[PDB]
Amino acid sequence: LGDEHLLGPAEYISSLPSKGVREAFIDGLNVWLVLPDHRVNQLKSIAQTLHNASLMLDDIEDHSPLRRGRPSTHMIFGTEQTINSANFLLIDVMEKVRQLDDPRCMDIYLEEMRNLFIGQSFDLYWTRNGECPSEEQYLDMIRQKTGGLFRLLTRMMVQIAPVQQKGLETQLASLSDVLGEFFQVRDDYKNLTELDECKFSYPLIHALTSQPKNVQLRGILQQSRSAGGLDVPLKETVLSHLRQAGSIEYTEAKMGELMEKITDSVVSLEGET
Amino acid sequence: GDEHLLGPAEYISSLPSKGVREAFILVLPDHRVNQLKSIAQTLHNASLMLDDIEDHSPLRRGRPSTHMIFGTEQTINSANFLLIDVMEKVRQLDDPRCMDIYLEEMRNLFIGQSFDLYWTRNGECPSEEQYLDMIRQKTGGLFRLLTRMMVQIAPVQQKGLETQLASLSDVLGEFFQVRDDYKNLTELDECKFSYPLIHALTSQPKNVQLRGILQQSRSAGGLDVPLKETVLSHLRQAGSIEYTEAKMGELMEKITDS
Amino acid sequence: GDEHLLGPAEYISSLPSKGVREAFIDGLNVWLVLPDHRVNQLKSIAQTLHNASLMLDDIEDHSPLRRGRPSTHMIFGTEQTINSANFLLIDVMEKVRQLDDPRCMDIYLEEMRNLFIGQSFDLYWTRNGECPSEEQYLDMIRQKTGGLFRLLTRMMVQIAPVQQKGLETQLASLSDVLGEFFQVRDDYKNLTELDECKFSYPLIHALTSQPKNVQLRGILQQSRSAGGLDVPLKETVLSHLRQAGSIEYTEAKMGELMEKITDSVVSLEGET
Amino acid sequence: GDEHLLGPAEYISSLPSKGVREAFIDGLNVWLVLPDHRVNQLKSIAQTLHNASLMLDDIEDHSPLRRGRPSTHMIFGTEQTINSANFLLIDVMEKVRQLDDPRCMDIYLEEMRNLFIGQSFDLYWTRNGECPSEEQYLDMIRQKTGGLFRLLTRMMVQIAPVQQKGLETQLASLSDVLGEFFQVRDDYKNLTELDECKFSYPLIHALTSQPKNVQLRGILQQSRSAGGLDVPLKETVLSHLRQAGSIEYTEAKMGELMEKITDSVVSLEGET
Amino acid sequence: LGDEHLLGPAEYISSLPSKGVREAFIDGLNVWLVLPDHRVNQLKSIAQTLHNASLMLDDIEDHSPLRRGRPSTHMIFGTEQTINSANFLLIDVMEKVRQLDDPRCMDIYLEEMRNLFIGQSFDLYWTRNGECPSEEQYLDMIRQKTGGLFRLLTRMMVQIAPVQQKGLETQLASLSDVLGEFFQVRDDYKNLTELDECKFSYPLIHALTSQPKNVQLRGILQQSRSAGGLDVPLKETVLSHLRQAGSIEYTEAKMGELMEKITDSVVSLEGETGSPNWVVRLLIHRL
Amino acid sequence: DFILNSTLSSVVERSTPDIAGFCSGYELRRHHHEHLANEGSLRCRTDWEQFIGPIERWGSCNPWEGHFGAVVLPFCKPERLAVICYIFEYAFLYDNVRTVRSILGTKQIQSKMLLELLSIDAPRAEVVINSWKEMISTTAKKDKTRAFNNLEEYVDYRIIDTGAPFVDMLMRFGMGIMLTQEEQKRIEPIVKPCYAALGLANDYFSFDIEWEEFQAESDKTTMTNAVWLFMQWENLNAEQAKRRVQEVTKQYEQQYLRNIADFAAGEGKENIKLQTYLKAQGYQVPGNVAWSLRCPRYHPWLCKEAASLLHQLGDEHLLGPAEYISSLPSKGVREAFILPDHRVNQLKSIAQTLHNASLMLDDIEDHSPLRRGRPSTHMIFGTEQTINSANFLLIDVMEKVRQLDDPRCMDIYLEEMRNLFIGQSFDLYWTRNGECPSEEQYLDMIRQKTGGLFRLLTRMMVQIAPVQQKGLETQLASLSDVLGEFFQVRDDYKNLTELDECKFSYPLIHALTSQPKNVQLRGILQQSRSAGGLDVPLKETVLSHLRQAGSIEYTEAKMGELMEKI
Repeated sequence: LGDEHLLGPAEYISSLPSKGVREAFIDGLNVWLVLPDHRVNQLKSIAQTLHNASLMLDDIEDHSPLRRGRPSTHMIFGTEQTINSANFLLIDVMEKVRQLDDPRCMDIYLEEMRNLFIGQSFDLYWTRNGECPSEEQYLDMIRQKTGGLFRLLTRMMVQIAPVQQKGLETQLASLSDVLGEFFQVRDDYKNLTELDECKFSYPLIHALTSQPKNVQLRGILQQSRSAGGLDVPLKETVLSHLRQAGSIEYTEAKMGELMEKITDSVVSLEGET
Repeated sequence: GDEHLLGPAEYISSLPSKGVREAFILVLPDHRVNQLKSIAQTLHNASLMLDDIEDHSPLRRGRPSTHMIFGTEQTINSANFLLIDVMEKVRQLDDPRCMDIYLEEMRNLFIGQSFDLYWTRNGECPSEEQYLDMIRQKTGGLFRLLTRMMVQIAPVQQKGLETQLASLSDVLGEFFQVRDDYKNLTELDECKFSYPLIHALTSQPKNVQLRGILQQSRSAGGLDVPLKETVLSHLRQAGSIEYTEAKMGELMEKITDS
Repeated sequence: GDEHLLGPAEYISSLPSKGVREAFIDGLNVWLVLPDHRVNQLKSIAQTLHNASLMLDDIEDHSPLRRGRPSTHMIFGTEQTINSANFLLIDVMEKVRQLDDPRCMDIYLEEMRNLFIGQSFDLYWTRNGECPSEEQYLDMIRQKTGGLFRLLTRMMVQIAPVQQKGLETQLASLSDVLGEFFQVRDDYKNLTELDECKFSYPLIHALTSQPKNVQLRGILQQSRSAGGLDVPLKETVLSHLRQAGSIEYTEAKMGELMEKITDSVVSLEGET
Repeated sequence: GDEHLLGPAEYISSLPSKGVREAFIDGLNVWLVLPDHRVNQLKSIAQTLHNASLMLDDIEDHSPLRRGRPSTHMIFGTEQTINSANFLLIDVMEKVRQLDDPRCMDIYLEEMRNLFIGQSFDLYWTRNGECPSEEQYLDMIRQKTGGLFRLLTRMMVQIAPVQQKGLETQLASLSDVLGEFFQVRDDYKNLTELDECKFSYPLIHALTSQPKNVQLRGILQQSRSAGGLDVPLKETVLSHLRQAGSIEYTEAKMGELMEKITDSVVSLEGET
Repeated sequence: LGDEHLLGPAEYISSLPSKGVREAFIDGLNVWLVLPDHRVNQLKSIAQTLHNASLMLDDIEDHSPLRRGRPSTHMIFGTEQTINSANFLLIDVMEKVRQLDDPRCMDIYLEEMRNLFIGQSFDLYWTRNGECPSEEQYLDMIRQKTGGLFRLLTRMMVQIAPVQQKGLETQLASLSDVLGEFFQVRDDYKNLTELDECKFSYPLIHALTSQPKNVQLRGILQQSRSAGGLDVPLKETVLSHLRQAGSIEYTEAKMGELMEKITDSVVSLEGETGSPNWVVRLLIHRL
Repeated sequence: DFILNSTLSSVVERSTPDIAGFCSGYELRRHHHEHLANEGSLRCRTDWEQFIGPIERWGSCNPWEGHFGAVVLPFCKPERLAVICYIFEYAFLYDNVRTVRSILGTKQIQSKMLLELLSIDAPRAEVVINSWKEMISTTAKKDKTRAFNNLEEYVDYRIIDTGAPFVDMLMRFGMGIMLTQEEQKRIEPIVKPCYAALGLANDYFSFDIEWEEFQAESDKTTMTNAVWLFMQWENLNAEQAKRRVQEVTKQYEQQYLRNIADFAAGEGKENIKLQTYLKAQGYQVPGNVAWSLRCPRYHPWLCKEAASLLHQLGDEHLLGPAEYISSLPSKGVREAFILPDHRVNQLKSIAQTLHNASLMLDDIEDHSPLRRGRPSTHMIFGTEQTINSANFLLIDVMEKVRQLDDPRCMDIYLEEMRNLFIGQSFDLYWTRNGECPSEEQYLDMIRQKTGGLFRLLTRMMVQIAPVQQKGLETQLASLSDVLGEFFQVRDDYKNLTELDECKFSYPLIHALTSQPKNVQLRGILQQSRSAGGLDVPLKETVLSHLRQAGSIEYTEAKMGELMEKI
């Protein structure tokens, strides 16, 4: 009888350093959508809890000993305990969407969570069975796996917005989608420029698509799967193979286009309001 | 694209089962009964999918487990979505009070499971009271959930019988857990404590053989046959196979009382 | 001393055999009528090549047993077995030159090139977990498994006393069909009567007809992850094969290959 | 397609090398005065043999790195690397057969026999943990790493335009002495400035001069069993070797070998 | 078939750097007891043999690959040969005790080695089963394990010493026990401030007792137990958890109390015997 | 932090530069508080009297001029001077010099001085300690018997021997400086000439007392002053011999000043740390000659006048594996091998406990999870606790042996256990390091590892039993050896007809030796060694090879011959 073993993984990950992208996003959306401070704090708590649950889960499914320079939650509590505590945070958040005083807030939650789970399922399937997805297939997974939280927060925040502003929905959903795509392409580029778990990325797909006969890359990508992780000399070989096909420049062009889209969307949004 | 999310859920819902939860399920219309049976089935499937991973069980009902056909990560993802889908099913019941019942009962279930996992991993033997309180929530949580949800969608009249039925559900869950403890040795390997084992380790505070065998079981992944017979002999000598049947008889008497 | 080099080469010879290649050599000798010592030399070449192939294959599949008895790499280690298999090629080079024919060496070279190409494709498909198509699979097993029969028959036509030369393409076709038949036979036997992630003819149809069977694809990946499958999972695979018409599609291939073999044999009775 | 068969070969060719074989051929050329085209053919043969030898040695030594770059079997797997080495041996056939000499093949076969014998003895000594005698070790290095030099030497003298009557025994002796010196040099360089428990001249001298050094044998058995030596145990082995005086014995052997190298070179220069 | 493969592990551990604490202890007690140099050398040799056997046995049951910065015995001679050598070392010591020319020296040996094994048994039991002992139980265990050699040597010297000095049994035994406690608490402090095998310690017992709800520390200890070793990030977390509860200063308080007791015992013995030792006062200065 | 404070020193007003014909280029600075030097001096004499014995020769104390510390060290901190003058007195009274009392008192004064140094400044004291080791080591063990031939080689020895590094290293303590090894290896030859001056300076005024030495007593025939060396090359009378020494001392002395001047012109411009050192050392040369001109220690006869001015829990984890192995079913044959009834029962208990400990240890070095169909001891209690209990079982057997009252029962037990451990060590070496023993070597090992217990019991019972039988010792010992051999061969035979840890058996040795070229058997044995054990077909292959070698009949011939001897 107690909660000392349930809210231990939840509290450990909540005491770690963080960036605050998910909360600055709410703060930035609060400009066009005037909201009471209580509702903004509630949404911030919901976003933080969901992000913590996601971080807890995608560490066991990535065999990552460390997290922001400190050991992972499952490495201090256990895999089963971490899973049990992460499955409970979904129920806990379910009690907070009910405190937003709107029946429609649950439909948005139950739809966007389904979308996030579909995206993560596709990611997990491509990770387990080493099938390289196409560029279009990859870009729709991360529009749900990563941009799911942004859309979820946006749609519960134009709903509690005082009357008037409900038509300004599609543009913010597109903005959230572009943000989710950009925050994953940027992470892939950062991870490569500055693998071990054999996770496909936007630069790594172009190399495997443009060069159908690259037998070295397709073998170094399988040694990682078999052994469990690449050593530094093989990582340098992967980077050298990617620097030949021009995948990095392709990633930079994609990031530039994404940023142009973000600027255009923001400009239009201030143009209306 | 929903083939890699609903897969494990379909696979585990196709294996042969007992249907005790469905057997358990007040003048209710048939449609509501089917809805509650679907909720119970999906919750049981999610519980089994999760429990198989935390016990490294390669087989279930003789057939292969879900995490040996799809992996552990996909099974975990499917279990979380199964919780979401049970949540969706509860919404269609058209009763605002099923909300709090479902959330509180799930919270109790998760607390019980967390306590069980902590006891299993850290090798700390709980007392009889702590063990009998864990299984009243981990195993009796589903029956309590179904009973409380069934009472609310029943036409008036049956409103003062919630307490009696909840007590009955708790005793029934306790009986099922103690029964599955009994019919696991007289018919551990996954470092799981039980009522006979707790009795043996409490009545014998200086028995080093049993504790050493348990420690060997911990850092080996399980016991082989001869050590299992040694454990059985120790329990039979300490009189824990017989102390268990007294609990089984007493629990049945309370069931008759309630 | 030739004691650690010839060692693994004699253990694989001492083991009981099937003698299919020797019977095949005896089979094409009625048509080509060769002297006895040349036939013995050719049978020795076939035995050496088959033994080398078996020694190499047993290592590349982690097979602790062969014909009930232990494999060569469990009595002499992996490195010595590789060395002996490497030297058996050297020995076959000396054996071929005694046949007194410049063209025999070229034939031997081209056939071994084809065999190595086929084996390389098999290894690539096995390691990377990539499912070949039916056409690609039939092309691979035609070169890897029909390579020895093709080599033997092409050397037999050259060695055989002058005159008969037009019956070369017919015999090569017969050898290729027979090799494909043998491989499909072994595949069907293994499935009906995959622990090292080997793609089979029944399995390719199963994965091609159903582009959405996630259970079979997950069991195949579990095989790779654990380096083998346990018995209930093999039963699950067999059940999945017996529900997509993959065992009944193999028998049709078997019958067509038998009809082709019979037609090829018949056509060789009117050209005598 | 040959994209999976020639992969490891081209990968190991891409890696940087030294060019000892090419320089040795160029050095013999001034005495033999071969035409350019035959010289390039011999360099191709030597390079292919060396690449195949390194490809096999990396597998049979569990070496994850080569020249600070990933090994071939870490990019293509063990089985594909073995198959590529086999095809590399099969490929050198056609380059010897394009040298336009029937006698050039018997030499190839015989020196390959000697090379495989030497490698088999090395593998036997490594696997079973048996310490060979000084003469036994010196003979095995004379055939193993003195095999390519001797093979190239005999082929060059056979191709060489006329003369070359007495220049067969002297050149062969130069070849074995050079191979022996190279093996001793590599042992010394690796030792002073193993992981796979490989025997060497300093180590054999230490185990022979001290019939009762239990610590050295225990550390060697720990290396054999565990799988490798950490830095402190390597330092302990080095301290034992310096105490026993094996390093100076090895250096004296190097000086003695270089004396005969210089004598052979001055003698050959004088005769012509 | 003569020698070797038996004394080899015993000789390798003898050819190793050592501070020589027990030898200095014997030389400092000899001023109070006054023994011939021959018997002092015999006792010193007995001490080295017993200490070396203890080190050879304890390096096996810690999975320790190195000792003093050099490879251990079981990484050079194997576990079984090291066990055989350590077992023979007890029979070898029992030949030296018989050469001390006293029937009463065997009883002391056979009754002190029993206490040593009793303490080591509890140490091993706590280590294997991951059960935290109490502070009383941990201080009693180290008074029979690390204070066993000192007490054995002390009771042996006061039996061969020329008559008169027999009444000081109690004081020289209390000194041995407090010294044995101090040498283990100091080592325990040094390891933390300056748990790969998941061994309990005074700071760790204090942390696990004072905070009965710190689920993080117990989780990391169980992780160390399961994985057979803590990485550096986890050891930093353990060290941080031991500073949030004040275990480090509790260890200093215990050390100060122990040193006060040692100083008081030495001063009492000095007023009971005569001129100052100057030899126990110096090895006290080098803590 | 390197200021040469002159306020704690007091220069002596000279008139003639020659200090009695020496040091015609230096002054002399006297220390101010020259009563800690006296205080420290007599404090050392008091402790030497109390612990070691009586003093006859004077140390370092001049009433008229002053203590050696004052004259030679002018630049020491006032509170670190008493300690220094204690080490200075210790050196003199010890180098020239019941048994237990003195040897125990010399380890007592040495630790008082050590404590004083290590309780004033720890890091500067450690460098003093190592310097003392060099001076002591270079005296006793460095071939005193060997003589000298020339001046240069004698000068090199009479540097580290006499004072110089010691006195210099003590000065830094009074100053507070420290030196890095790299720069220590730099000033090595710039201070070398200075040491020469101090050493030869002593020689001038130590020659008179040096008369009553080897040339006063023929028992010693060697000598070590430069004056006596000048007796060997030029053989001049002491007057002119010393006159040679007067000016050469200047050469070694004046040269040291020459590099001092040379140093300043060059790097000397910015060397604030080191130029302080050089100035201080230059005072030690005038200080030595000044003190060693009137000192009582070098002119004894002034005794009285010199002195006069001065005054005016429980066993539940230990006996846990020991009772489990004593509860498994047994087929005990050692009990049958075994007088008064109680003595017999004591012997049975000893044999049982020894066999139980042997089994406990053997099951660990075989990695066998099973024993007699029941789980092994280390699978219920672990390896560590089983090893700990099998180590105290020997002590328990020991207490049993003494109760079997006989002084001779101890020696038999110890020697028998020594033989048992030797046999087991050979077994373990052969098992691990893949080495095939010979037949004789194997047969000798099984005679000690397996026949050891029978020999132990027999030799105890021939001692305990009432007189009567006399010659029944060799017969029974031989019978026990044959019995142990027979039991081992039986166990080897039964393990095959009705390996997994690479254990050499009697048939296997014959198989490997009779056929020196069989590679299959050796390869399978190496596979067992590497992988960990043998699978079933591999075991059938090994048994087949043994049958073709005919090594099973060779084993049965040994059983019949052994049984015949019994």
